[PDB]
Amino acid sequence: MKRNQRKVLIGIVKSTKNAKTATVQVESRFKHPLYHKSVVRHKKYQAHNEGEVLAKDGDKVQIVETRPLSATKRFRIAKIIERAK
Amino acid sequence: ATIAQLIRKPRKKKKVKSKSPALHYNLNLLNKKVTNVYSPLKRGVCTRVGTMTPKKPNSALRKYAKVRLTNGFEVLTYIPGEGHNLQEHSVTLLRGGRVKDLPGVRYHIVRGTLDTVGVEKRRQQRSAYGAKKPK
Amino acid sequence: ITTTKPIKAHFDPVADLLTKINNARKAKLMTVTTIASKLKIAILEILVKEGYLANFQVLENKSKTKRIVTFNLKYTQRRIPSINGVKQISKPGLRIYRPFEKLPLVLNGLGIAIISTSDGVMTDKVARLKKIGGEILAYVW
Amino acid sequence: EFEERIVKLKRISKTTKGGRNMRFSVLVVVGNRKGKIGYGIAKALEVPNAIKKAIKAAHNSLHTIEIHKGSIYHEVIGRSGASRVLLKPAPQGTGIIAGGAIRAIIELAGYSDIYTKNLGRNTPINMIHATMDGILKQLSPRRVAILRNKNLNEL
RNA sequence: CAAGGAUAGCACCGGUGAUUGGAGUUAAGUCGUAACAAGGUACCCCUACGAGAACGUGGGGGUGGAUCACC
RNA sequence: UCCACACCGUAAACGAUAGAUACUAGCUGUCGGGGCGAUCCCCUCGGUAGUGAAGUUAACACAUUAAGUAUCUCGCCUGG
RNA sequence: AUUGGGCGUAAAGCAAGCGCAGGCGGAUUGAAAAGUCUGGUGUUAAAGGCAGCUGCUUAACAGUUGUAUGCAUUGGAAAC
RNA sequence: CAGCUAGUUGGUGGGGUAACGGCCUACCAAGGCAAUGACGUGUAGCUAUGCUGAGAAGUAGAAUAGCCACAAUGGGACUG
Ligand SMILES: [Mg+2]
Ligand SMILES: [Mg+2]
Ligand SMILES: [Mg+2]
Ligand SMILES: [Mg+2]
Ligand SMILES: [Mg+2]
Ligand SMILES: [Mg+2]
Ligand SMILES: [Mg+2]
Ligand SMILES: [Mg+2]
Ligand SMILES: [Mg+2]
Ligand SMILES: [Mg+2]
Ligand SMILES: [Mg+2]
Ligand SMILES: [Mg+2]
Ligand SMILES: [Mg+2]
Ligand SMILES: [Mg+2]
Ligand SMILES: [Mg+2]
Ligand SMILES: [Mg+2]
Ligand SMILES: [Mg+2]
Ligand SMILES: [Mg+2]
Ligand SMILES: [Mg+2]
Ligand SMILES: [Mg+2]
Ligand SMILES: [Mg+2]
Ligand SMILES: [Mg+2]
Ligand SMILES: [Mg+2]
Ligand SMILES: [Mg+2]
Ligand SMILES: [Mg+2]
Ligand SMILES: [Mg+2]
Ligand SMILES: [Mg+2]
Repeated sequence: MKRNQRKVLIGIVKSTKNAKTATVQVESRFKHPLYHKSVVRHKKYQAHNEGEVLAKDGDKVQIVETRPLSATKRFRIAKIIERAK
Repeated sequence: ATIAQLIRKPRKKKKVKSKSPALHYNLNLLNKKVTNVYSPLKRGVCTRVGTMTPKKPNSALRKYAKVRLTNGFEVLTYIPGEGHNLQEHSVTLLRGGRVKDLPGVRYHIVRGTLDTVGVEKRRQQRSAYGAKKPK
Repeated sequence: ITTTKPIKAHFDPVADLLTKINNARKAKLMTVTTIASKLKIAILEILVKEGYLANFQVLENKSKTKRIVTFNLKYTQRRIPSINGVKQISKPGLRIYRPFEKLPLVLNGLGIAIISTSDGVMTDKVARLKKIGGEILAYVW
Repeated sequence: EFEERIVKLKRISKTTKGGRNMRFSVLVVVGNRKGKIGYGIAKALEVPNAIKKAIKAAHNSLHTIEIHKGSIYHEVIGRSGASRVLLKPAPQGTGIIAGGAIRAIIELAGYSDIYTKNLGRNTPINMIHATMDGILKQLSPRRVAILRNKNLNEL
């Protein structure tokens, strides 16, 4: 079949101190509107560790969007590369 | 300076101030608020007429008037003419301007549009002073 | 070839070479040396091809751990150089990227513009012929 | 037919033991409208003698100008003190987009279509110096070919 | 469930206010002469005290100081 | 004014010149290490001074200890 | 003053230092391809702008055809 | 304008909604955002575009067109 593909974001977990969650952080290099130089930004997205993925602190994690599981939670974890910490 | 420095603190442009601030204040008179709406020329009412002395070089007696506009600002306005009918209590119509001799004066009175009479005995540049065509 | 003085170079490879070349031109000096990097080697190769230098020559230490490039400027008989000025565009911090549509023309074609698109450094005219652009290193005229 | 035109007529003066000595200074631009142009500044007690001396100096100091298709070949910036004048080639038809001292210099030199802008001070003598520096620093497209061993401006 | 009403104490902003402080602008006011020359006690900076007022003096710091002078 | 212990945190706190890096004539002193070996003097590597061309500057002047050719980062300026 | 300015004497180098975060950063090899370049596709409403033409006595004006910019996806390039 | 937030953050069962959802409910936990600027204050309908500029862009969001919100002020609901 043909299925529309979701958007993906790769990030590093910053903290995890709740039930079934992992507040991940994603960086980007958007250009400046005027001086035209890359600027590093930081935004802390949230996901849920439903199971089989664990993804404890310091784990480089891939993230795929989803239908909103709750307020401020719209992302879920996926394949994990460079398992550490 | 430096690209990083300007990225952190961008260039702030110097502000611009008007030359006739009192003509751009509107009082609602129901809610009693003053909003900044630009207006070319505004109606006021005079309170005190008289003469002032020009600053350093000039020497004369120039006709001024302390006029309070339709808003709540009282301004010193120069009457541009030879002879006037101002009687310390009248309605005038101020426009922008700036006489160099008198410090503090930054408005002029349009002649011959409202209660203030026009300037007769003038055939040159009369359209500025409000004088009927001799015909 | 044997040397006696220590050889140092700036951290910025394009502007190091540009400063060396400009100072040599202004002081009428002919031969200069610097630390060798592959960007600098390619850029000197294209300068020699375009005819702004006489020769460039790379050398390696006896232990094959250090490499230095020495080049000479092309002066005429009356001793006035072929280089008239150098200006660097893609400085560190602010890197300049221009597509093909905005590839610059230096001094109405008299000078050359060094562009390192995808196949190493490349002159403005050959970049226009190949219809592809990229990083713009320096203006030399 | 070396046409001449007056650019500036200043009234300079010095002070002596009582009174002031006043002399007129003229800045004249002399050009044949074919490639030869010079400038001359002179001071004298009277305008006619000042003009005569200025014309003499301008004719004494003449420079050779090369034109390409009636315009300037490549964009240049002439610097002289605090005055910087930007010259830019123009297509045939725009005419002289210069004003003042630059316009006088360009017309008397013979250029037809030039884009110009005075980016610095507005003192006629320094503007003229910057304009002359910009036009003199120009490179023909045969000297560069000789220097780089190219083929007479071929690709 | 709930607009609204009553009561109550905090939060921010605005107008006005006897009286009072300084400021600017002012052709021909009064008191001195602090600064510009070695400005007649070289000046200036920080600071403390004192005096109608410019300012005076102590402490430290500078030449952005005059003369001086060497064959 | 001096001493001990606590504050104040300003100066014409000046080279009126932020720090780092590479390159660009020369001449005259002086201070330290090193090479030779009476001093003196010669060479090399550095510190601190004077004179001085290219180069820069509105001019004075700076001029290998830059105010020159360029890069990086920080601080600061936008009429009285 | 990104394109496109300056800080010795004109406004502007903090009194000096130790410095986290940020910005920048020696040489060579390999991988991936986040920046960078390029091909295909979808879209960026119409009107407006520019070029051509028609109709109002020509114009103003009306109509008509062409005309970019950015985003996303997919396929390559590997110099920085 | 340096802290703001207690349905605020997260988990379990159920209810409600065209639909997912602290949208709501009962239980269990203390988290969530914030110097890369939360929160507070002031101001403003946003956009295609108008005017200006060589360009980068500055400025107003006339007419008209897309979207949002309102119908004296503040709430609730029927029909569909
Ligand atoms: Mg979950
Ligand atoms: Mg749940
Ligand atoms: Mg006498
Ligand atoms: Mg005195
Ligand atoms: Mg004295
Ligand atoms: Mg007394
Ligand atoms: Mg005393
Ligand atoms: Mg004292
Ligand atoms: Mg005493
Ligand atoms: Mg201070
Ligand atoms: Mg000291
Ligand atoms: Mg000197
Ligand atoms: Mg002011
Ligand atoms: Mg300036
Ligand atoms: Mg100063
Ligand atoms: Mg200092
Ligand atoms: Mg200072
Ligand atoms: Mg350090
Ligand atoms: Mg660090
Ligand atoms: Mg490198
Ligand atoms: Mg459209
Ligand atoms: Mg039309
Ligand atoms: Mg402009
Ligand atoms: Mg509208
Ligand atoms: Mg309207
Ligand atoms: Mg009504
Ligand atoms: Mg129904």
